[PDB]
Amino acid sequence: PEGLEQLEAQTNFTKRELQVLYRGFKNECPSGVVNEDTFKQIYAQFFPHGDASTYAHYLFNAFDTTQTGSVKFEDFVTALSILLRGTVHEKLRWTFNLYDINKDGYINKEEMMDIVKAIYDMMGKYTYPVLKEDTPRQHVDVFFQKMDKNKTLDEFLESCQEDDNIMRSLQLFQNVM
Amino acid sequence: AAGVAAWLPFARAAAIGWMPVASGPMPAPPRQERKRTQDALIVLNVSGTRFQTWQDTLERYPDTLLGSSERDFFYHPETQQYFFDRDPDIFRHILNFYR
Amino acid sequence: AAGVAAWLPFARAAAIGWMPVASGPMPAPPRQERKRTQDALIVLNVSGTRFQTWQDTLERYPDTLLGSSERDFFYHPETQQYFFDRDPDIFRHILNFYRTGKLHYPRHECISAYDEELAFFGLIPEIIGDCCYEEYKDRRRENAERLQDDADTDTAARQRVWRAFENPHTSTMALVFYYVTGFFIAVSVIANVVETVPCGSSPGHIKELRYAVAFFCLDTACVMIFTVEYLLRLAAAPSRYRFVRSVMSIIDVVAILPYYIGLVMTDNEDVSGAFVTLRVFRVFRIFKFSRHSQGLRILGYTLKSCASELGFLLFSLTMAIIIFATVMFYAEKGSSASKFTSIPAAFWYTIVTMTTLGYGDMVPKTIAGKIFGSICSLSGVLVIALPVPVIVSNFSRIYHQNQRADKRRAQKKARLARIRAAKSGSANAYMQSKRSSSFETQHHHLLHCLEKTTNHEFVD
Amino acid sequence: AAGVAAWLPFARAAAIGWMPVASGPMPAPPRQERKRTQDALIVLNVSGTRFQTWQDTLERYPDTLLGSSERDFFYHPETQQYFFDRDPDIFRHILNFYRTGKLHYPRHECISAYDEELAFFGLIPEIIGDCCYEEYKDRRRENAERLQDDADTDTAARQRVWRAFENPHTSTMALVFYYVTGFFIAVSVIANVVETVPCGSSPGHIKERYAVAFFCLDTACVMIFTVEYLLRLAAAPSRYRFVRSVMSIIDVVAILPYYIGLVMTDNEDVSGAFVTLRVFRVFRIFKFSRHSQGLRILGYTLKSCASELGFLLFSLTMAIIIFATVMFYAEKGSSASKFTSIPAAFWYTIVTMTTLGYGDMVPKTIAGKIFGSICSLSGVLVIALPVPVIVSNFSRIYHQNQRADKRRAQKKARLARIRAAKSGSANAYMQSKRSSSFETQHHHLLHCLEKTTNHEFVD
Repeated sequence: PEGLEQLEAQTNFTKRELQVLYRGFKNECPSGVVNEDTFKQIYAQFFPHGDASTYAHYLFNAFDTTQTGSVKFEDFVTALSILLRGTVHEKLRWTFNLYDINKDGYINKEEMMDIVKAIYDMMGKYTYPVLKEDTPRQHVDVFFQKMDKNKTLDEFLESCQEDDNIMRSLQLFQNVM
Repeated sequence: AAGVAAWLPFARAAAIGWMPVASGPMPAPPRQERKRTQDALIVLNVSGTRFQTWQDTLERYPDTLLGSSERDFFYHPETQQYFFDRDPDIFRHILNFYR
Repeated sequence: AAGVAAWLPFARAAAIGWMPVASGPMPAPPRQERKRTQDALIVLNVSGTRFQTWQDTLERYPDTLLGSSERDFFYHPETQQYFFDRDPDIFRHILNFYRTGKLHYPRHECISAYDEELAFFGLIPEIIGDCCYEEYKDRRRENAERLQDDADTDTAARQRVWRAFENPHTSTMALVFYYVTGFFIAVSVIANVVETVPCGSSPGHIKELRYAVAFFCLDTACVMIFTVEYLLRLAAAPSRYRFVRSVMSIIDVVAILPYYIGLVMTDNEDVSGAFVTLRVFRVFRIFKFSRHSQGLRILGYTLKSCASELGFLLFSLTMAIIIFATVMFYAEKGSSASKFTSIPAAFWYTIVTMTTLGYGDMVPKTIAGKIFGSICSLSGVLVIALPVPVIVSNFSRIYHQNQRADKRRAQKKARLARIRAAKSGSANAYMQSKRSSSFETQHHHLLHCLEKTTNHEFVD
Repeated sequence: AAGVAAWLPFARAAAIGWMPVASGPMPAPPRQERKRTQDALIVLNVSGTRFQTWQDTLERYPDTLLGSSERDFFYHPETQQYFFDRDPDIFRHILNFYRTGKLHYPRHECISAYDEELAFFGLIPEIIGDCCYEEYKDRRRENAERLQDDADTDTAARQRVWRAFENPHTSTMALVFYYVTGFFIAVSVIANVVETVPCGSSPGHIKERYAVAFFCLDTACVMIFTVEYLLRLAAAPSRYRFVRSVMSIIDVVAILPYYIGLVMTDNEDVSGAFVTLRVFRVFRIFKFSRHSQGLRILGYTLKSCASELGFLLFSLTMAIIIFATVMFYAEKGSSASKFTSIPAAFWYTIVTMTTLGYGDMVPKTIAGKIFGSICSLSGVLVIALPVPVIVSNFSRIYHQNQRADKRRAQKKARLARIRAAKSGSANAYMQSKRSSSFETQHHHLLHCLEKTTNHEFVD
């Protein structure tokens, strides 16, 4: 994080935009190392609807490698660059890491329900279609539909391009900014 | 909050968290502009010296006078700056608050 | 370190001292870009105010944020000068630090803002060169306890029920719960008082022939109320044994136990001079107004706070009583009245004159006796007046502390209501945007994407 | 003055006043220059913005640094200005002083910074106007006592235990001796008081108790005390100044009565001295001085407010004299006439000074009661006059005690920080040996020292 060595290399952002990103990063966390609760507040503030504590928690646990307890600027900017202006094939590795909570690269139908309920708690209590108590597990099964029936990272990676919705969703923010 | 606009693109990356679950028409970003950052250090000279600030830094609270085009009432066209005729030290605290 | 990096050439002269004593291969200087300080002064802008300064001063302490190369994000090359958006006059102190090597704190600026601007520039809080450190630390402690008061975080099946009981005012419930208990304690203490008056309950007007011994039943009923309320409090306490050690809990137990132990004594083997002690202990029920009066808690907490000086008071008055009792006793041992029979006797005479009490029960008769008694009175009034002002100052301090704590709790509830109103306003603004200055458009698009990924919408 | 140079040509006109009186060679003006004014608004940029001033305005006090060509040491040639690297707001006050010839000290600034800025610019602290000079002097004295406390004392053989002895919270033996000698003082005074009680040393039962064993308890205790006093005679850094110290005076005063009574009963039976012996036996109470943390505070407080207590003494004596004379003169005609003399009225005036009140001696005439009431009120106000000063000094000294403790803790933390920085520099040098621009030449000089001493540096 010297300001020039982190050019488009290893952080797909120009130095002029890197200056703005670092300035916005430091203005809210001047210490240079973002804590978990700071991330929770800075993520849930843009939504005046239901809480975002758990989803931001998993986001930080993915961000926080080696269990430092707080993320510095280099890993933050690297992950942000990969997530925003990354490679179509390469991006979904960190997506699987987001959906991989049990450390080892395996899914036993339980690392994804909690993520879905955390996401769906965002809608508050004035939602146009009422979130029935079975709707979270219903959409969990809906996501299971595309997941491998036989007993994963490889199947998800090789089936993501089968569904054009995901691929056309990457270009929503891949090109913008 | 409206004052953390510099972290708004990061929330874009948050879509990748729920993107595989996402499925819909995705009406796409609404005609975004200035892909590369063009943040102008706009100058505000208040009865003497000047104070420079980023446009988003002054516009993160549009509900106040310095937001929107209201500030342009005090804009000085022949000098390309904002010559406010207020006290130049309380404005310092206002700038610190805006930041 | 490099704090005097402008004195390197002089150190080279120091090397000149030790060539004739040298024995080595002389690996020569390790070379450099330029053998001078031609690095020109750098102009750096802080919120439209430019603070020109020499670069070598900045790399004099690279360990901070301003040193090394982590400052280049804020550099603005297209006009070739560092730009910052911090507070200019605050940063002026850091500039003076870099120029000198020691930092100062102005005593007219918010300590909190000083704190985040301190942490922002990557510098240790205690780099103050002990000239402003004392008031810096005093202000830091003051605002630290201020925010600690801000963080009292009081909350609101039985877990909430016993808290509502603990709540002084729940309209219907708590007012009854506390007023009725206050009435019980008041009637109990007044009954314990009135059992002494002759016409009330005693053979003070029955010798000729009202003295109805039934206030004992009232005492039994009220101690029953006390013990059932104590059981309710125990049910309220999350930690039974730990909250037994509470001050109010010990007051309750020492107020209810005399009744039980006396009734156990009734059928026990009797010992002379033991019932009077329990009848004395009966009056401790007056201490139960701690839950009623906040001032009693204030006074107790003050005494627990200012305790060492009270110990010095008692110790000093012990020296005073001993010295003056001795001098009185030996001053007027042999006289007509011989009132000072012993040093314990002289204790009463001296103690009735340190406090300037004054009886005339027993007075000095020798000239030295009168003189030294007057000296005793003056010394005692000085001693007793010595710690009173610190006691009253501590009491007033704690009183105003709790007063402003309540005020700021009300204020923080008000600002939380304002924050909730702002949240509702943001929700309504998004609703209006959905039905029909670029940050808000991107935010609306992002929340539309959140709706899309959950195939759900929002309705008023 | 040298700061009113702009009025110098006017004084030239003053010559016309005495010009007809003038008669001489008139060596003429000495090669004057610049007939028309060419006053340059010279710019002085101090770590940022700039301040412009006239050349004569900066040169009207050449005795200072900004006078003469000394300022040109900070002159910046490539920019055509004076880029000083000092604080840019104290320089504002310096400029105002240069313009006025009088310097004002703003209240809200650190004195250390202000004084070092004064020294950097070659000024003197004695030119402050009296409006600001008193405040600057208050700030000087407070920071001066602060820095005095910063370096008062530091903890630094047979004499070594002396430091342990006079700081008993250092070693176990010193602390145990301290506590046990305090216990001995306490047990000796308790022995005295329980000697005075009739059950112990009175003929309570002539038929049969009166223990003379107490006659031993003091002596042993006394001898015990002697040794520590003798200890302070042994490990005495000062042979005579220690005795001059008030502590030693109290110790010897407490020690003497037993020995002087021994000598007296060895030679005489002087009447009225044995009771004096018993009276002076009690000053182990004062010997408690070391154990009582606050007794030293009390003594220093009393010493500090000496003038106030002296004035109290004088005023109370005057009031006692006046009131006693008045009441004796206006009450001598009473039947009982317990006011038999001015000393007889002294006791009444002194018991009515302190709101004490005994009722044994009261006036019986109309004037007597009213004069006694006025006497009581005047005594109340007089005695209450100095107590605020006394308690203010006491609380003050208590505050310097606690703040000195905190400051000592701070100095320990700072020395720990300094040694941590030294260790950091050492390990940085060691890792450089294993493997900024300044550190290159720093380690170059370090390696030159290594060569000149042929002694390699290890971890």
